[PDB]
Amino acid sequence: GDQRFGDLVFRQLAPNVWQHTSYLDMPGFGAVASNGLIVRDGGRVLVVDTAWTDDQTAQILNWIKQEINLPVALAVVTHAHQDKMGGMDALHAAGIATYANALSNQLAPQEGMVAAQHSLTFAANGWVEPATAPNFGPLKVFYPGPGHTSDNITVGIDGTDIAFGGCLIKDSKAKSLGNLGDADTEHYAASARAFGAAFPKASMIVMSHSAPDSRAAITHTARMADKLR
Ligand SMILES: C[C@H](CSSC[C@@H](C)C(=O)N1CCc2ccccc2[C@@H]1C(=O)O)C(=O)N1CCc2ccccc2[C@H]1C(=O)O
Ligand SMILES: [O-]
Ligand SMILES: [Zn+2]
Ligand SMILES: [Zn+2]
Repeated sequence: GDQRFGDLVFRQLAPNVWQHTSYLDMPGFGAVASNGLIVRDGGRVLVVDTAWTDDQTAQILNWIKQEINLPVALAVVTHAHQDKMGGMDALHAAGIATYANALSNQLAPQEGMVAAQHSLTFAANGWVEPATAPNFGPLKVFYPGPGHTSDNITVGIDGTDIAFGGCLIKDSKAKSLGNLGDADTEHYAASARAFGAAFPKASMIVMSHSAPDSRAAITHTARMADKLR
């Protein structure tokens, strides 16, 4: 089940895959959970998303050292907001190579984030340009179009039934999407559907602010995003 490690929660999702969860008390919004992923690829570990803070992200690295005890070869972060990139400095202090969408790196300063060290770029069809994502192992990175933000990216894990939608995807019982100022209202619905089509066989949809869900999370997020266009 859930594994409490200090103020963080870790949950094994598949043999080589764990979800990390961290919390931030946001005035006016309560204590908000954010989820990312940890993947073991042979003798190395790959991280998807930081925690909200540097201190929490250092604790993720501490958990990895205790439960896996292999080097963290790289981290990929899925857009320039605090839940996904708030802990970049902790990754850099630990010597970990970091990757984000070029657009996330461009937006990072004005969003109050530290940029990743390397920039991913994407083909017109959304798949990462392979030269920009060297040694990514099973991580299959896809840009579905603007939605939750202009720069949001998504990640499939080869050899598993898991795809990670980040903050683009909400769960199948979610009530709304909100009126968030960074969202692309014109394109959000198509981007959600493009994520589902990019990972057509993934049956476990992992996301930033809900527990893992079936593919109904995609249909429901899209079906909900329709009523904004
Ligand atoms: C200063 C703080 C940073 S929070 S990360 C960027 C947010 C704008 C955002 O996109 N959120 C926030 C968290 C969240 C919680 C539940 C559903 C959806 C979200 C969404 C996301 O990551 O998908 C900040 O900007 N805010 C604080 C908290 C918060 C909570 C919920 C909605 C908006 C916000 C945001 C604010 O509008 O002040
Ligand atoms: O976010
Ligand atoms: Zn966001
Ligand atoms: Zn989020």
